[PDB]
Amino acid sequence: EQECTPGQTKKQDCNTCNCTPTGVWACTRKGCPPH
Repeated sequence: EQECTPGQTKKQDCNTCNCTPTGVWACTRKGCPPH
């Protein structure tokens, strides 16, 4: 119970942290898609 576990999606514009079986997410940083 750190903050997450399943796989919720983190809206951060241009990228996404995504959730994992351990809270800690993965945020990528490259560019933003067309709105």
